[PDB]
Amino acid sequence: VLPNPGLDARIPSLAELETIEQEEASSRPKWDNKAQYMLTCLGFCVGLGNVWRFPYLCQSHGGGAFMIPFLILLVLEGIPLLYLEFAIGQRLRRGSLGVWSSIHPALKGLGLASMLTSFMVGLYYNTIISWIMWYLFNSFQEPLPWSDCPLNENQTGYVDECARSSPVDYFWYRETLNISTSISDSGSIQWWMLLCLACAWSVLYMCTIRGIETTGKAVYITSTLPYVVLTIFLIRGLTLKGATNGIVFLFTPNVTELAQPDTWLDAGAQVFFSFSLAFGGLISFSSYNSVHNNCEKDSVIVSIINGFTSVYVAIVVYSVIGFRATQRYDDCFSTNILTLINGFDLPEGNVTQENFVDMQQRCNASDPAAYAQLVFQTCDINAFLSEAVEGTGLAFIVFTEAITKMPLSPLWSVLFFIMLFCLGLSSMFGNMEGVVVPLQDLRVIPPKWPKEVLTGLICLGTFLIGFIFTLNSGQYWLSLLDSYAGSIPLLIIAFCEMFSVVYVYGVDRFNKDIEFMIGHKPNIFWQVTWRVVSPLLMLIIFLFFFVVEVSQELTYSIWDPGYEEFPKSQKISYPNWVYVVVVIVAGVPSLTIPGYAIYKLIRNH
Amino acid sequence: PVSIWLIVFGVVMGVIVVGIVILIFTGIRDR
Ligand SMILES: *[C@@H]1O[C@H](CO)[C@@H](O[C@@H]2O[C@H](CO)[C@@H](O)[C@H](O)[C@H]2NC(C)=O)[C@H](O)[C@H]1NC(C)=O
Ligand SMILES: *[C@@H]1O[C@H](CO)[C@@H](O)[C@H](O)[C@H]1NC(C)=O
Ligand SMILES: *[C@@H]1O[C@H](CO)[C@@H](O)[C@H](O)[C@H]1NC(C)=O
Ligand SMILES: *[C@@H]1O[C@H](CO)[C@@H](O)[C@H](O)[C@H]1NC(C)=O
Ligand SMILES: *[C@@H]1O[C@H](CO)[C@@H](O)[C@H](O)[C@H]1NC(C)=O
Repeated sequence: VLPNPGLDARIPSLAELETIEQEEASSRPKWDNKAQYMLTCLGFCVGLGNVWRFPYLCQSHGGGAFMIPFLILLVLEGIPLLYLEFAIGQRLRRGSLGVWSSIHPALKGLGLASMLTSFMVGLYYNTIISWIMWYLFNSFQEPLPWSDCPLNENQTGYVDECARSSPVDYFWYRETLNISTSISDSGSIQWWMLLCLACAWSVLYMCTIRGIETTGKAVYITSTLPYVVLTIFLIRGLTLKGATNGIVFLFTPNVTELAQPDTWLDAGAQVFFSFSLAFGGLISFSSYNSVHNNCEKDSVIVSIINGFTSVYVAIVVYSVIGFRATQRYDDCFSTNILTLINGFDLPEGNVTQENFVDMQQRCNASDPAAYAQLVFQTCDINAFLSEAVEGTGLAFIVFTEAITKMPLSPLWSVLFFIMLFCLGLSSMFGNMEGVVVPLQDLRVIPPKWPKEVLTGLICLGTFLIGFIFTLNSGQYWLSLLDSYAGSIPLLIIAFCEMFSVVYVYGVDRFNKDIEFMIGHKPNIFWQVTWRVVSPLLMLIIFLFFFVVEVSQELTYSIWDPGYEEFPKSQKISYPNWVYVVVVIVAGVPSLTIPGYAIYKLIRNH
Repeated sequence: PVSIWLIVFGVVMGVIVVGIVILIFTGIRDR
């Protein structure tokens, strides 16, 4: 609809497409099976955000109902977008930067914004896998290292911050991270973490070495395994003590939370991360298929499994939170029992849980001034089920504490950390496909130097930039970039893909070309959401961002062991030079989409 | 006496570099 000239003789033509696949068998890779393509697309949508990000948002935002919100927004943003992304790579036969430079070559910023976004997400997601395989190496020993406090020098008492905090909370901040008190104070490289980082990048270079003919078998294993383990964790989780008391708590509807501008944003920004939209990897994976492959049936099957898995991991996660909260309620209520037995001389099995409150008043009516020194607790469930931990603590200080109280402790910890590893790995494959393929269409290296050499300089180049998160303050740097980065770029890049296919390429040329592949020109549901609904629905997510950014009082959490009233929380209000980092990681992937479009329109004219 | 997390690192870091070697090998080979 927008008048761009010369669209033909820049893209392949429709009558020429039946001859192009009997010559792109050379000089272009190809899938072996159809299941090799669906398993590497499920692994790119499902990873590490269904574990510690979705089940918190499913409950904290009026769970049981948030399902509703998350659903609608899905079959509205997600479906339409994913479909249009699968059908644009199969037709134009290029990667991510080659598709948007084929249609109006003055655009070209959507390819450079997808490469900068895939570089920054895959930079810090390879440090989370670095932390995960550190907890995997510290398995294979029956007293796990996060099970008991160490002794200090004289072997008479514990270490001081292991006694005020928890031993698990001590293994993360002092024996894994060696964290500092601020983001300003940084130290050395912390060798162990560095070795682990090396291992992670090395394991990543072995799987994605020769492009797509290695990540095939890789995807197979790294895509099934995760599922089987997740299952095994369901029939163990639903048996322990306190599951079905953490499943009910997840699915309690609170309809007041639906009328909130902050609910529909993170429900909207999870859909763009429950899938892998606006990343540039799903277009490069779809471009290897046959020309008559059904891409309408693939986008429904991929989105049904992604909507079913996000509920399925939340059942497994909140079964373990329900077991940990029932255990902490019983090891609290047995100490309120133990106080009066040690003060009023009663038999052992005397004064259980059924008779606590009536035996409170039998003692104070027997003899006063002996109840006044008694310290009791006000501990109760829905206060042990209601901690707001999120993002890394749901696996390193919450899930791994409930594993130590199970029967076979060093076996449920090996099975738990190899699964997370697998998830991370599949997501990594995705992001790597995202940064290598646009770096070949730019031709930064000569057409010598085969596929082993370009991937080796990406895995070694992103390794040296990953030294930031190995410092003492390296966990404050990783909690900074994540959110911001992701969110902003994702939304913005996602809007201009829906715009430049419908109004620059033309939705009438699109329909014809699609029909040429499958038959049966798409329904009234596809024509409505492509044209009016999903571009409008992606603007109110972009409008709600600058509503919740201007009033949330941007802060961050520190540890600070030498601090009065220590183990509660802390928020100490980021320094003024950190806005340089926020502008850099969130702004310049957003600004290369207009920035190249202004440069190309003034170089010619 | 062995710092048990080192030796599990060792048998993992052993497999990856010999997994890489053979890789590049066959690569350049059929190349
Ligand atoms: C259901 O969701 C509402 C929405 O936030 C929760 O509400 C608030 O309660 C706090 C009390 O700490 C007030 O300061 C807020 O003003 C309330 N919000 C509104 C919009 O009224 C409520 O807690 C949730 N229900 C339950 C049982 O937790
Ligand atoms: C604790 O250890 C220190 C040396 O680290 C020693 O001087 C002190 O006497 C010890 N305390 C006790 C109670 O043994
Ligand atoms: C980090 O650990 C080293 C010993 O491994 C210690 O000397 C140093 O004080 C720790 N860093 C901080 C900030 O405490
Ligand atoms: C607790 O002590 C009272 C006092 O004699 C007794 O009647 C009751 O049976 C005891 N409870 C149990 C479980 O033994
Ligand atoms: C015993 O102590 C409780 C706790 O404050 C109090 O509520 C109760 O009234 C006391 N009993 C008497 C007889 O005052």
